[PDB]
Amino acid sequence: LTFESTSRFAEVDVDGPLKLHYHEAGVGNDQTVVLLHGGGPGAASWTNFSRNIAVLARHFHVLAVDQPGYGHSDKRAEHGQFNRYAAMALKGLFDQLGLGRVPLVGNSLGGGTAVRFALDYPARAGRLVLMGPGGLSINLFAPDPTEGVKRLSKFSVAPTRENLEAFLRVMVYDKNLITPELVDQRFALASTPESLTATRAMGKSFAGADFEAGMMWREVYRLRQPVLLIWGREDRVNPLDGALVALKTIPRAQLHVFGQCGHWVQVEKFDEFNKLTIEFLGGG
Amino acid sequence: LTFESTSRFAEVDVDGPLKLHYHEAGVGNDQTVVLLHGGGPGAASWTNFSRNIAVLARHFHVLAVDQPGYGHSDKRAEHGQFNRYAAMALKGLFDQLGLGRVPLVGNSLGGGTAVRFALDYPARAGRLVLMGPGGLSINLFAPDPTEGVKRLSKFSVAPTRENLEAFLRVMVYDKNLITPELVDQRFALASTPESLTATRAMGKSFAGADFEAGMMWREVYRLRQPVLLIWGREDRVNPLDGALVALKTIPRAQLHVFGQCGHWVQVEKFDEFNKLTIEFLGGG
Amino acid sequence: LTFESTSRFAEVDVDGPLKLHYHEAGVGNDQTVVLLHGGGPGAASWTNFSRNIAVLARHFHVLAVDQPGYGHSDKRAEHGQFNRYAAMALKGLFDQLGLGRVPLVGNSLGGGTAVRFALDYPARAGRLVLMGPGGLSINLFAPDPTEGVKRLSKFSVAPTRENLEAFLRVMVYDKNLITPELVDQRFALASTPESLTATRAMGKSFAGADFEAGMMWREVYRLRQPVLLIWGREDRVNPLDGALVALKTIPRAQLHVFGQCGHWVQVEKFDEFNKLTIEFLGGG
Amino acid sequence: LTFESTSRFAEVDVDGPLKLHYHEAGVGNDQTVVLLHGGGPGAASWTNFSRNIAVLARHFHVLAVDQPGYGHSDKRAEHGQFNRYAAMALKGLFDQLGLGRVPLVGNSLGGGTAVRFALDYPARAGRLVLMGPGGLSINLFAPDPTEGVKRLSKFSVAPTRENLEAFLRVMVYDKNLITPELVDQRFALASTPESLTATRAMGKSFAGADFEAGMMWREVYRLRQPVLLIWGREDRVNPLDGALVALKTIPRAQLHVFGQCGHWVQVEKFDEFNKLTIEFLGGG
Ligand SMILES: *P(=O)(O)OCCCCCCCCCCC
Ligand SMILES: *P(=O)(O)OCCCCCCCCCCC
Ligand SMILES: *P(=O)(O)OCCCCCCCCCCC
Ligand SMILES: *P(=O)(O)OCCCCCCCCCCC
Repeated sequence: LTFESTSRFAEVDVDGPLKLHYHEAGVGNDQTVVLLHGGGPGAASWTNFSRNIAVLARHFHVLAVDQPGYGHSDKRAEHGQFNRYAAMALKGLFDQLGLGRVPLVGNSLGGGTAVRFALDYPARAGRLVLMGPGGLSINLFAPDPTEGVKRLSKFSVAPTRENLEAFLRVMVYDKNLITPELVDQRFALASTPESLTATRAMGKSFAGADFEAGMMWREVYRLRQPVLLIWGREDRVNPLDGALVALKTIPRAQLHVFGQCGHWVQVEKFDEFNKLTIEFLGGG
Repeated sequence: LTFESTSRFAEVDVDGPLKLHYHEAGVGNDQTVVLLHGGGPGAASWTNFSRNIAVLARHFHVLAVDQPGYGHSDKRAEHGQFNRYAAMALKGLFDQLGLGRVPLVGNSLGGGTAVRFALDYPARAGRLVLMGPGGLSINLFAPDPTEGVKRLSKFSVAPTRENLEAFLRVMVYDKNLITPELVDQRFALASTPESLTATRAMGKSFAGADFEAGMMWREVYRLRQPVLLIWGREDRVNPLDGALVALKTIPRAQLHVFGQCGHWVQVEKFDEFNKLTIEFLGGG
Repeated sequence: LTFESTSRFAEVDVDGPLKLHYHEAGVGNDQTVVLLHGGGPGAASWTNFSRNIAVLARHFHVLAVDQPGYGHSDKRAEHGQFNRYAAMALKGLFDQLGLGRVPLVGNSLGGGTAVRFALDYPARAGRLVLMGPGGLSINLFAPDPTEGVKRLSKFSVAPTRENLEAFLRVMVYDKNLITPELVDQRFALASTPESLTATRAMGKSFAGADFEAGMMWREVYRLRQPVLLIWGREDRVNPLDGALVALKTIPRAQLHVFGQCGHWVQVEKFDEFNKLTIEFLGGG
Repeated sequence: LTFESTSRFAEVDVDGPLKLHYHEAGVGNDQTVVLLHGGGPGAASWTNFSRNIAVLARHFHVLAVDQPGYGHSDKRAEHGQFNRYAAMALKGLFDQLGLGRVPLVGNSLGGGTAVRFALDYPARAGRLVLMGPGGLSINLFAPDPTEGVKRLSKFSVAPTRENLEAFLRVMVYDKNLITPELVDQRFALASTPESLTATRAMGKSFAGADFEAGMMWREVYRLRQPVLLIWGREDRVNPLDGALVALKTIPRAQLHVFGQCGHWVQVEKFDEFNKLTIEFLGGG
């Protein structure tokens, strides 16, 4: 499996044409699963889920979707609340591809999008696996913005290699995962005019008047499916105290916390994450 | 596998002769694992771990040990802090059977004993799996004693079938697991003079001057092994807020919480519990 | 100041004529404050606030309102979601008395009423003082229903003096406050057909299509006033973990917790409560 | 009251002669209270408590002590665990001044010193008021080191005005409190060779064989006096989740949390802090 071999495009309608890029693997496996990546600058499906797609594609039909504003998906200069925007894009893709009810796997911003989709289109979402998720997290103890969010904002204002490296170092427990090569690759993607347009567009929308759609901790008592919350104990972006309202209020919730793990569970605990996900989604 | 086929006795020395009863299965599997049951009146290894021993014995050499005061182990009228007493008994058994470093699985009181053993004899304890554990739990929000502990104390003072049924109903999320047959079986065992002697002996020791040995939330930062904390979200004996100091301070901690699950994780989520335990202890 | 000297009646329109009983004191004082009592069987304004009304009336114009279903207020057999019902009645009284913007003090169910009032009629509510409040509390760790709520439910089904004393004992840290005289007085009021009809109607009103109106932890991020949350560390009805969403999300929140204090802060810590309330509402 | 009019020196024996600087006020008043300042670079008694000493001196005989390594107290290059070192110095002063049992007020590192003093010399410590305290805090959710501690460590390695201003900005909610004048004054004191030597020595003293002396959350269950914990909801050095073990385990604990308040409660909420402290210590 390569970036190129798995690369697919679809055109959907969200207030006009929207090109989505995604990766497909494990075609012919009985169970489809959709993967939604995190929202750090330069993030995309293939790099976010590199330690996971090959393994999950042994069990499932994997669709790893670049969210709008990321990777090779369209990078519009303006949009509404990001998770509802991305959920509308995903609904478009579900309809185009003829998907019925599909489990979703989402880290951080992608977890927010998975939840918004599961709330707005409840018949179309199956089991959820949510890693350090945004949206349904509310940091009952951590002052907002967190150290992690502050470093993301600093990059947005001053998009330098130094500021991107700083934000990446608070994503992980083992800072040796942040190699000069990773920093170089992410900075090249994050600093394009189009990517900076998408990060400028993103800025407005979470602070805009559409904000209530983002406060999904208010809504997840409505989720009827099993939901597996996965957290790194050392997550400095969406810290562990953000799990508590979702764990309490989602009837069929589970939580798994990994010690010695930051915000990139799917990378830092890739084997344990892969095994939890395979078992939770039914072994495929 | 039956109670009778797996039944074993050993005599160890803890301030004199002490007969321990245990169950053995999976002899010849490379990895030995020790199971330590919860401390509810009438509790013992076989009934506590009935949905687990057969499954774990496919992968591991299982030793399910009746703690002192329970099942067919000696029921002395007096002892020190219960977890250190039970840990000294287990050290005696480890030495008699020639065990080296062995993983421990413990629910509630048995989790306390596993931790006390791992702290006092660190070279002899491997990975720990601790379900709604006592000792290393400290209920940061729940007023003590909890609803669960109060019902246990009420039974001790007034050892009636009605008071035992009341305590068993706050052990589980699905109160239909508390059948008239379970109540009858547990009451027959719990109400013997010898069992009431052991429950009278137990009363003193947690309230005695030896109490600090029980406050294992103060000590678990010393544990060097991986530790899997497992909780029922609806545990009314040792509630979920009791997990937080251990999760923070044990370097290689993990936590798994099951929604729609009380204090008997190994019964109410037996399949998920079995799978977590098998994977965590290395697949055997 | 006596029950009789302070006693007042109003008739307001709440889906038809509704008689409200209240106590008025400190008529000389410029700053009006409304007091809303707890919802335990046989509760009313004068008894709930017996250690507070005289002290507060030195500083403030006190209006202590018997909520619908309690004391000498109307006890309808049918009504909607209780806190919205009680808030509508209070709104009717505000309009009749020509009140503008007024601070509210409420314990438990009265705290829920104060919050519902402050959300539904935001310009009419000033500073809030809320003691072990319902509605904006969500018990992130404690399994629901709590020991306290279960004992209230048991009394509703089996309204005996024994079941009332059992509920009253889990409302305080110092059980000696639950005198035979207090139990006899509360039970004589609680056991009337009119009072029991109200108690059951209040219970049923929390479950139905509009249960969202009770989930005020979703809404209090919108409160613009200073809010003083006051909790007893040992509250077994609305435990301390219920404070966290409100403390995090109300911009001008404060929290005071008293150790060695249960669910009746205004009784158990009356002097500390009186001083906190006088200072917080501006000394009068 | 001026810095100069209140200024006092003592020489105590702490593994050799130790000069202590302190401020004395309210010499007429019967109730003595000791104030212990925070440990940020360039901190001292008079500046830490500039909004408190005059108000408290109306009620109490105030002793505001420059802790070793700060202000005009000796700045040794070598010492043991800092809070035990500072507590031993305070004990020396207690004995010299003929003090019996005296209440202590301490923020952050000073709070840690107050607790270590109250544990090591239990008969000498009265009521405690502890604001965002170190030592008895354990951050159950926040990854350590916190944003605040990391900025202090960065200043220690690179003692620039820019790194001091960055640390000071995460100590308050209202960043306008960090005036150019305050930064210039704190940096001129912090940057001296004597002060930097002390700052580094204090940092190193928390890591070594006796690190247990810093883990005071293990020990405060033994405190018999009333303890008022005071926190800013937005404390980014010692965050609010650090309050929970102390609140649970100190029998006569109270907690006050201020919304829209960081790590300098005594400055940011000076009037509310002064009133809480005067009432809690018995009005004087
Ligand atoms: P995950 O890592 O996707 O979540 C990171 C935080 C997402 C929310 C960001 C809010 C501030 C955005 C600033 C835009 C430059
Ligand atoms: P697990 O279910 O084993 O833990 C139950 C509580 C254990 C501690 C009991 C303390 C009170 C004992 C009363 C003796 C009658
Ligand atoms: P405060 O002590 O007023 O709050 C107690 C709980 C009030 C709501 C109870 C609803 C469920 C139980 C009702 C039984 C009729
Ligand atoms: P308060 O603001 O006094 O507490 C701040 C932290 C004090 C302890 C810091 C230890 C680690 C960093 C030291 C750097 C030299």
